[PDB]
Amino acid sequence: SGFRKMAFPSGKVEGCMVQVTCGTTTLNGLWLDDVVYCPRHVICTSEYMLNPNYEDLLIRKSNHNFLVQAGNVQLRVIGHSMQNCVLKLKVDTANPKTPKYKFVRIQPGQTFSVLACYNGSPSGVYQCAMRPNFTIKGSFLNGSCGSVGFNIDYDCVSFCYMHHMELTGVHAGTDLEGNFYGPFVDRQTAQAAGTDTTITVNVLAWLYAAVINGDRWFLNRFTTTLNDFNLVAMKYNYEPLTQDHVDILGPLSAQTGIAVLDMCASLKELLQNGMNGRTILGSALLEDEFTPFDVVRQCSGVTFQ
Amino acid sequence: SGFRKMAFPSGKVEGCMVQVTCGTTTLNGLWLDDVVYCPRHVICTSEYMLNPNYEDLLIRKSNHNFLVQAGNVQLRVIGHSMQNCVLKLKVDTANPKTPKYKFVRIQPGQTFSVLACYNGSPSGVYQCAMRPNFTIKGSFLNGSCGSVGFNIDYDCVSFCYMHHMELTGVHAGTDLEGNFYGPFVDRQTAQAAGTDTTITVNVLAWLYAAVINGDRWFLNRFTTTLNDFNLVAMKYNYEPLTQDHVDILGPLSAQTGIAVLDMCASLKELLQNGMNGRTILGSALLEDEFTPFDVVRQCSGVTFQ
Repeated sequence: SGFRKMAFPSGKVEGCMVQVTCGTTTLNGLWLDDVVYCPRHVICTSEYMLNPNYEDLLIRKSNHNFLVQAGNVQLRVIGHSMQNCVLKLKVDTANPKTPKYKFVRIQPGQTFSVLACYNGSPSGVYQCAMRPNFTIKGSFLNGSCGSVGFNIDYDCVSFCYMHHMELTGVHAGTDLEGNFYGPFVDRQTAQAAGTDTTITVNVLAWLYAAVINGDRWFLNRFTTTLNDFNLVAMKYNYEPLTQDHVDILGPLSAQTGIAVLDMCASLKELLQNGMNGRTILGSALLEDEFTPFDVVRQCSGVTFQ
Repeated sequence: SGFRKMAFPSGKVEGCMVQVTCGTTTLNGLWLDDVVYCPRHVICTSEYMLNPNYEDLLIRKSNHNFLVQAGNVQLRVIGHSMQNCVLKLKVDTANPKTPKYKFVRIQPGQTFSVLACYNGSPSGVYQCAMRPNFTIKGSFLNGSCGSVGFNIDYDCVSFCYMHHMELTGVHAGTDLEGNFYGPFVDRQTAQAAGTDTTITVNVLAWLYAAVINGDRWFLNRFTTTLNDFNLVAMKYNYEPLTQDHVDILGPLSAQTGIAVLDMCASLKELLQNGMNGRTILGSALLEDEFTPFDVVRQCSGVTFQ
């Protein structure tokens, strides 16, 4: 019993973090086999943080301009190239701690773990969601660039995020092929995050977790239709609900015996009348950063190795 | 910028988790050098979950009654003994992944990371606090017994908690010398958790984190004394505040320029008037599971290796 914001165990990723220095800039890189991946803006200098030409900046570098260190060992850079917004540094030694991995691009509403790092050294792990506006509400200080986000699926690490920049309180980055999430660029412009919305299917999954854990006070006997619900949801800046979402919630409906559309009726009331000073799973707000799979994993107990 | 419930990287601990089976009972153990530590109730059977005599149960066992597996490798048990509520299983192979470690007993209000495990396999990591009533509000399903709680101090893992039982929604366990936190026993009796209170010094540390991150709406120009504050705090089930707590908050007072007693005045108002539908660091409740050190670590950026 109980319900926590739970991150994936980070051991497999900790062994891939290295420090990358170019000039006076130091940040983090990801070392898989004989390639180190890091944000390309490690080659930028003040004058260039405004309007950089990365192809120009890269052609003026050579392999020995890149100091890469895995702890105390130094890695020899034997080749470099750029793929979109990441730099791929070829090194002379393959990481012997390379896990089984793949590179995946996630969708808004999906969650992952972030291993926050400074100077190549792991500092903390936490769980977050990709927001509908393609930012994450992370926790990052200067020097955290190159920290990665990941999920663990069986024995396999799915890398889905590399941190690049902070934009007025929230955080933006790329997948591991170097393509940004959202309409952001790795330079100084007037870019801001767009309007965020609440991830409705995640709120419903969390209300199911609450029932599983004994919080039942918000239930009622009413029911509703997808279209009546989506009418009220749009008013409160909630993502609309599809039939696909209903099916995804199937397992949780089965385990609690409460139909999805029954639960939607409870959500509709919570949105119109409020919490009334009561809490749900220790929160006074409706929580939207747990997916249906997160709830199943924590309320049924899947492991990895 | 940003503020998250951040756990320690778990890699160093993942390499010490093993599976321990005795009879039909399987749970988790901690393998450091050539000793496996696990809850002693792994030797109990139904008839004994009520009123067990553990010395009797242990004398009727031999080394080959204990199946210990580190992944796929099996470990040979060459000796066993009991220290308070833990079992120490001597095995024929020293764990080569044994980190630098020590065994510490924590105080209520202190936080640590939990590596939740099933069948010896790590499943998730999360941060929690030891409550003033000596329970933790964890997330554990059947089979999680033997999962450990820890902090990382420099290069050194401080083990502080081993999970033993669930008591009506909350969780109870021992230090690694086998002594329970709180007045609990590892048998079936009528034991319940006592009344919990809110950890005041932690709430103040969190309000400082909020200011550091730009949430200032709750501040005011008033001030107060320790005794006036503690008078109102007792009314709301808050732990009283000592001069020691004030000193601990020193660094955060220095960084924000807001005196502790100034901040206490803001807390006093929040307790008497409420949140008024506004949030602090994304919460509509006063959060008490971040220590002053947690805030410094996240808002200044200490790493480990």
